[PDB]
Amino acid sequence: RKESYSIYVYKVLKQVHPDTGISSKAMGIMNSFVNDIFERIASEASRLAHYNKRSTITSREVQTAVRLLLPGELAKHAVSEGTKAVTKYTSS
Amino acid sequence: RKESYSIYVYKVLKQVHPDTGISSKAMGIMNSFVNDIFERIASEASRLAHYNKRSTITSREVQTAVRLLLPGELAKHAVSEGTKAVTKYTSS
Amino acid sequence: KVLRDNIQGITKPAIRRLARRGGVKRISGLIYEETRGVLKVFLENVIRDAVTYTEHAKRKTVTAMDVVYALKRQGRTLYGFG
Amino acid sequence: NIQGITKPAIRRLARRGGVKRISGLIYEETRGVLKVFLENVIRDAVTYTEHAKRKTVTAMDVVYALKRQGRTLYGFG
Amino acid sequence: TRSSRAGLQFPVGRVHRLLRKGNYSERVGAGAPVYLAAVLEYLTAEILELAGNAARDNKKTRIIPRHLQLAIRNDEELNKLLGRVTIAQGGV
Amino acid sequence: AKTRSSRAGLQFPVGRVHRLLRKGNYSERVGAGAPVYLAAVLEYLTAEILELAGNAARDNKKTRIIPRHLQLAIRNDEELNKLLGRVTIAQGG
Amino acid sequence: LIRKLPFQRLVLEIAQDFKTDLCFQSAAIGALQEASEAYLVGLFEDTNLCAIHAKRVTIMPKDTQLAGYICR
Amino acid sequence: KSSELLIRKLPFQRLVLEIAQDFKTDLCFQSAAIGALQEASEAYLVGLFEDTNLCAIHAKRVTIMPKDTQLAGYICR
DNA sequence: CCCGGTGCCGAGGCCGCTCAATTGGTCGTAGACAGCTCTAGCACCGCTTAAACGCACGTACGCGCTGTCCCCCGCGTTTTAACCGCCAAGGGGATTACTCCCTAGTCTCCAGGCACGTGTCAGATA
DNA sequence: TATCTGACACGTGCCTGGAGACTAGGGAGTAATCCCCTTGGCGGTTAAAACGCGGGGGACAGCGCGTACGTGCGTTTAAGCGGTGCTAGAGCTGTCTACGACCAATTGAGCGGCCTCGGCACCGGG
Repeated sequence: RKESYSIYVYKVLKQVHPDTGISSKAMGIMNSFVNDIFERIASEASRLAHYNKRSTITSREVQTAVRLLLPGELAKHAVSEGTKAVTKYTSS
Repeated sequence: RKESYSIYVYKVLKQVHPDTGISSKAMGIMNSFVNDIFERIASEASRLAHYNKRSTITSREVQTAVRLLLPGELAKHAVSEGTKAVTKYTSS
Repeated sequence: KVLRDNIQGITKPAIRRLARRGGVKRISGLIYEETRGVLKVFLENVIRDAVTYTEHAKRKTVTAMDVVYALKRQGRTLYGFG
Repeated sequence: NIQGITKPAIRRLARRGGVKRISGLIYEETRGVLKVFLENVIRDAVTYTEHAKRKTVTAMDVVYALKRQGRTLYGFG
Repeated sequence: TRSSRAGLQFPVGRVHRLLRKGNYSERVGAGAPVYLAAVLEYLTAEILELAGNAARDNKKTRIIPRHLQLAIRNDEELNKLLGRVTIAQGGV
Repeated sequence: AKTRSSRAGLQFPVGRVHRLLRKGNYSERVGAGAPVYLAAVLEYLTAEILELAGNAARDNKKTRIIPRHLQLAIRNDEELNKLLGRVTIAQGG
Repeated sequence: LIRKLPFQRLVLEIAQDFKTDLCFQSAAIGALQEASEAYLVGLFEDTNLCAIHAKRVTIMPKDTQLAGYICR
Repeated sequence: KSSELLIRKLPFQRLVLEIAQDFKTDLCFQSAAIGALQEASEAYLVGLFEDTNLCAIHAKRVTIMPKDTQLAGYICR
């Protein structure tokens, strides 16, 4: 029993490229990339929450962490995608 | 009321140099340095406890954080000073 | 109001003094524009990060702590504004 | 010891770097800098290993050491 | 699940569990795991899209670490994010 | 002794450091001797840098330690400089 | 080493392009000024080293480009 | 154009193990640990050689000499 | 410098078990919001003067040009040790179960450190 | 030579946060088992390292020129400083309410074992 993002990465890959496989070493690299990015965004949002004396990590801390950690167009599209997902989730 | 490390830094100064002062800008610099070192050691100890699946921060995580963050003789003396203080605390 | 062309307010003697402190003896005439551009890029990045911090805090004033955090995120820790 | 990092290996590392011509005094410098880099990384990894009270240095110890020096490495954990 | 409610392919339950057990804040909102999962999915999809495109430009039907580093280094935003990152089997 | 800072014979507060390690989101559990160890380490570092700064200020026939003396004490030392190699000492010259 | 009013004016000019509405505490301006001074002084140290490596004494923009490229 | 490893596996393992015996005498290394160390060392050396070539080109030369490696190490720090 | 024949081991999919995630509900407390007061950032004025600018001039030196030579790359031949495959041995990592003592939590108490106010040592003023 | 003038530096009030004392509950320590992964040693082949020679390409020095940099000096601009003045706006505080933690029951997503075939390295004729 070990947690990993392999199945979700495979679903994303077979979405964008239904006919393209992926090597196991590429899965390991992508699994490290996902863990790294999650940890960086989470830590930056934790600092954002602490600096304002807040105790809760809301969606606004994660949005600010994304806006600080990723370059311009990447940050713009990531913010749009995250807002879309949050709106679709809370609209149900 | 806003806390700081002014009193304790001044007391340490009065031990090391009994008859010298410290300007307020240098006092702010020393306070910032203390905060920075505290944050560095605390973050390293937290990651050390997270890696080993541990829930608590013992003196062994703090000692390892000191051992990693500080250069050779500085780390050697910091470890000795921490060990002495812990022994004096537990002995009473 | 709006502001214009203040990067040219970093005169030739100021850049020269910064160089003298750095240890430069002779300064080509094309150095000044290069240093003005470099300083502009650096300040643009730092002010962007500080403005983001201020905007999250729901304020209108960039404080010294916001600039200190912006510098720290860049890896340029500053002492003396706690 | 360090002399197992032969001259052809340093030439192959330099040519993958793009170096066209190599002086004869480069190889000793390269061996020295490799020794220093390995010294720092291995010391951090050994500290990490001994904190866990283990006796084998794992790939994750080296990954954490590198990330402490700022040399984040993907593909081992 | 909450992924389907948000319409994602990355887990929101696991991301919530990780934001909670990761000692990032005293409490975590219900919109933070969703936003972070959306951002992680978008970045993974971007990397996978570019790597598969690089593999197509190399007449290969598998994403391997060389394709990942071609996708990363040949993108200025995407390489500014991962400049301090080396990749096993990635090459130059 | 009533004060934990005196029971360990230090000058930095062990209670404040314990509270900071409890409210800083580092772990869900903090040991008893961890604040003592951390306070002792911080006190040693502060004492060392203050000693060097005062020695520098006495080498210039000055009485007070200003930021310039702190910068001199940091940069003129190898290990201390290696600890603060990316730190800008304001008004430190 | 840099006059305070021109630096503050430059900071406000740069900041107007991110939010139109801002004002800056004087301590924020001081922190920015000291950070910029230190950054430029370090840049000039690395530029001088590159120039001496060339065998020149005069620093040229190529020296600054190398000092910024290698430093990453 | 290639993506393989440039130093030999056994000399590098011997060098890493010999360095480690100074820091703690009794350790085992995992096979993945040596792989991670070798990958990081190769990447570091390749980057250093790229900066060295840039320094050499700046100095109006074509060959790289040690003074290029000290300059690159000093700037990168 | 392309092409069909052989070929092989990891990638993708299948199946069953399990524990982590979802569902409904209550408790509690963090923060969103409205109000208010005191600060400090920003705009404008008059005056002083220190820094910045504009030209002139010598000259320090950066760039090119040629010459000298040395030592690095190509290449060929010899040596050696890296690597794949096997085998034998063990030791230390990973897991499981039993206990205990160490820390969160609570309550009462009290002292110490933070503010405000005033005294005081280098230094120039009437 | 009286005096007066700020940044250090010390004297009170107090309130709030740290300490003394005790529980209760689980994180962690430790004995015991299993086996996976490390270590070491050996043999073949053959690819790579090592040595050795020749030249020409590039490094290094000297020279010559003309260009652009430092210095000086008089002028011009605007920063710095005092003073006023205001008003956005950060911070404190008082409520109350909605949102997150916890816990009980249930189940289905995901992970491990396993199995078959396709994507990619080889080749020797096309």
